[PDB]
Amino acid sequence: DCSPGIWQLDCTHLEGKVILVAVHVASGYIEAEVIPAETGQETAYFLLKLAGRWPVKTVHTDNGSNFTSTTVKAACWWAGIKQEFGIPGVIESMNKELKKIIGQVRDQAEHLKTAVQMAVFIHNKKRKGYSAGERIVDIIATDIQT
Amino acid sequence: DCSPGIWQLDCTHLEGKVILVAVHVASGYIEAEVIPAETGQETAYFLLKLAGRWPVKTVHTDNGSNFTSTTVKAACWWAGIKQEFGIPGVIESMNKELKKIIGQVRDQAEHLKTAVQMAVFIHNKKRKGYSAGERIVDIIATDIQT
Ligand SMILES: Cc1nc2ccccc2c(-c2ccc3c4c(ccnc24)CCO3)c1[C@H](OC(C)(C)C)C(=O)O
Ligand SMILES: Cc1nc2ccccc2c(-c2ccc3c4c(ccnc24)CCO3)c1[C@H](OC(C)(C)C)C(=O)O
Repeated sequence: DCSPGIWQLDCTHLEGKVILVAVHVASGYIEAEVIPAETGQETAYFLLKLAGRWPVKTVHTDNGSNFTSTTVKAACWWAGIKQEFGIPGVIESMNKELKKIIGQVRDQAEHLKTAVQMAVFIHNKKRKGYSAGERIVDIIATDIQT
Repeated sequence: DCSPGIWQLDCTHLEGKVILVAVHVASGYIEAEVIPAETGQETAYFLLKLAGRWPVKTVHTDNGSNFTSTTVKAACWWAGIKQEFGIPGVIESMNKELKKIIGQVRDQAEHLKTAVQMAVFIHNKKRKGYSAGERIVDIIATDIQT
């Protein structure tokens, strides 16, 4: 999607832990956190953080049941977020890409969470020809003036 | 400072917990996390996250001993961050402002960390006449083209 307020949120499992990954659909920019286990409360907390940093309008997921909890609904209500009911998705390979980079760097760090943030850094800085990190700020900045 | 790669990191204490606050000096934009206690490892981890998201060149603090740990030095080395040896600071009132907003919203949430992220959201979205959230993306976007 071209729309700059659209994010996708999904969890992946690795080493008995959970990685919550948010992808800015228009740019391919990622933010991630390692959490103990998938819970509504953790998703809610993550969304509050994301919304305070970026202009989040709509969120999508590959697992709709992710957003059924009261806590998630509360966070979306307060921050003014809707569920995205478009996207009938390059975000699959985006997540597998991340899991690849994590694999490449994993032995360099003790903790998974360290490897994850290393992988997010690599992903967001990598040039394509701008990086995801540059594309997100450009898209959002532009949209402010539009 | 006008320089867009400059951040200030400090911890504040509230309810027996620690709030790590990063301020983008040029814009006044904030990111924050609640941690159990001040440790080098938590500061290091926080820096890795910050660096993966923004083009962080130099970091300053009001407590220099914050950055003596091996873990912090490792994170700064890997992410290519230097200590800022300028700034001989509106960032004091910036932190007290945040603690004020937290006070205003605190009773609305069970957890301190929820109130903190609520306060970060409010701070970053508030118009001055742009918000901190808009100023950071503008400053960074502009600097990409310069
Ligand atoms: C524990 C809880 N339990 C809950 C139980 C039911 C519904 C919401 C929560 C909420 C809640 C969720 C999202 C919000 C809230 C806000 C104010 C108060 N509570 C919440 C504004 C920002 O978004 C919460 C909050 O905790 C988490 C964010 C970790 C889930 C809270 O600290 O009150
Ligand atoms: C536990 C530790 N213990 C340490 C002890 C001494 C020095 C560094 C650490 C480091 C370390 C710190 C920063 C880094 C690292 C990198 C690779 C490997 N280790 C680290 C690249 C990114 O920045 C770390 C890392 O853990 C924290 C980030 C929670 C401190 C790690 O998981 O290896």
